Amino acid sequence: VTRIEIRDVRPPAELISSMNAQMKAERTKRAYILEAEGIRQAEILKAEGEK
Amino acid sequence: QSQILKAEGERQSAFLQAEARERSAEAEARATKMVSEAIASGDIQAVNYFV
Repeated sequence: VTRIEIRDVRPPAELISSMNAQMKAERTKRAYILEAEGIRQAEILKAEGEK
Repeated sequence: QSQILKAEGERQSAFLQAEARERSAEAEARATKMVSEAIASGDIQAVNYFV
């Protein structure tokens, strides 16, 4: 009747880094976009000053 | 956006320069009339001496 479970699935140490690099990379995207927005607004303001 | 703002700046500058140009032309016209009368009255050797 078991409903056979796998209690735990361990990869070795080498594979874990490769597996969580995905989510680290997905996090860097948000930071990059936010920095881009900051740059955009700063440039607009400086242009007004120069005008 | 920066480029558009800059361009507006040069537009306003050009308008001001046009006004200044008209004023300077007025001054040149008055000068021409006065020196023309002075030369037509007396002589031309004096201008050569000054030059």
